[PDB]
Amino acid sequence: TRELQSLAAAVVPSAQTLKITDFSFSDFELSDLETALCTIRMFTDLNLVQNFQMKHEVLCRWILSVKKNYRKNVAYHNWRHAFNTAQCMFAALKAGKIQNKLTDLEILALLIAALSHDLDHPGVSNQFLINTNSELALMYNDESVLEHHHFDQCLMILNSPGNQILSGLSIEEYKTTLKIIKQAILATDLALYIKRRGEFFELIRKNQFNLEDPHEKELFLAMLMTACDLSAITKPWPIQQRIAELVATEFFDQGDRERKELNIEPTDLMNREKKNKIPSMQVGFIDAICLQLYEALTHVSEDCFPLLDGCRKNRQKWQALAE
Ligand SMILES: COc1ncc(-n2nc(C)c3cc(C(=O)NS(C)(=O)=O)ccc32)cc1Cl
Ligand SMILES: [Zn+2]
Ligand SMILES: [Zn+2]
Repeated sequence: TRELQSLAAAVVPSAQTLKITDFSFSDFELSDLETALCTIRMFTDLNLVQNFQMKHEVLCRWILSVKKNYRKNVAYHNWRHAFNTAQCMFAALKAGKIQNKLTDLEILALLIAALSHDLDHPGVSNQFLINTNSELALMYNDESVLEHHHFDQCLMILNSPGNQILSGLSIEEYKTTLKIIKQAILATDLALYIKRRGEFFELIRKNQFNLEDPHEKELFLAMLMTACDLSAITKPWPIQQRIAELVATEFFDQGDRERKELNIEPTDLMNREKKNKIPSMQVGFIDAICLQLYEALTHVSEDCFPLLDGCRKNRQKWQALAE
């Protein structure tokens, strides 16, 4: 309470005013309340609120519950990263012109998934959970451990009294939507991105890519989730640099845990003593993970180009530091 009364009583500013259609968006200057207002605006301007009969108070409560169930002191995987992922999703749908390629249920599921995809993230990786004998890893057979947990949390909030933003869906629409949400959240496991992207890139290369094919549509949604999840890498340099510091802080904190709990020397990525490797690793990551993805997305919709453009600009800046 208190936070809900403040949020529910507010007039929600326009998308124009909130700057949320911009791929270059920064959350840094916004209060928590302002991010929640932006989130309501995203639901509203994607025609989800009236379409699916969402009650204002219920949507507000759900947003606040999602926000609360991030761990505030985890450096990167906290509410601001989920919010930014959702904002990139909104921008890709609007400015990037992806909206008209998708169904209403797909849009509904994508926005929910974007906001929910790292719920209760502990600030350590899947491999760390496996290595420290996490019950979650045992439960989920070492496969996309965190992402199954994020999905479980997503479900828990969606079912929580007063938070049921999907309660207005018909039985069939609800079934369809939950399935898309599950696949969307699981897709944010970078291991699954690496596993499946080859198929996506090949379909595009061979002029075989067809969004009307249900399997290819699912594949595309998975790739779009990754593109949004990684979108800090596309931001104007000062924004990207600030977020890269958070990513490093989280990784180095894991490395500290690995030294203590596993008695191992962390890999460079997670080793604060070797923070000098950051620029070269950023370049390597952009090349190995990011560029092909943003290239593929731009092929699907040319209006997604600014994501690719921003990624290329950051590559240049990191490479200048590395060399
Ligand atoms: C500023 O935005 C970002 N900055 C860094 C990452 N990020 N995420 C992961 C996982 C990751 C792994 C590497 C790496 O080098 N991995 S490696 C070859 O195994 O050493 C490097 C950067 C990474 C993601 C974003 Cl969105
Ligand atoms: Zn994740
Ligand atoms: Zn994420």
